Amino acid sequence: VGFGFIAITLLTMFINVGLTLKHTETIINKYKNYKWDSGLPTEYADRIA
Amino acid sequence: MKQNINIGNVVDDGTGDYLRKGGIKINENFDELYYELGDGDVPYSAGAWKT
Repeated sequence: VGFGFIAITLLTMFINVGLTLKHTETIINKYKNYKWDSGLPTEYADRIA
Repeated sequence: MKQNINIGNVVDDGTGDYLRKGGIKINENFDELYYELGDGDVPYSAGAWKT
């Protein structure tokens, strides 16, 4: 008693961004690069258009 | 400007150009060597000039 007081109000917000973020899945690939600079020799043929 | 097409060194080695870049390094090569002398599809033994 005997005192007033003055009141300012505030607010905060608590939010998860990251839980949604993840890495889904990772994949890779196997390739045969045609550079020239080769002989055939092993095997033959095989895949034929 | 001849658009010379490399392959690396010895056969079977890692280094070489490409099959893919084989083309258009080779094809544009045709054109230019052609295009001055040829003008179009066909070469001119008599030569070709450009207006």
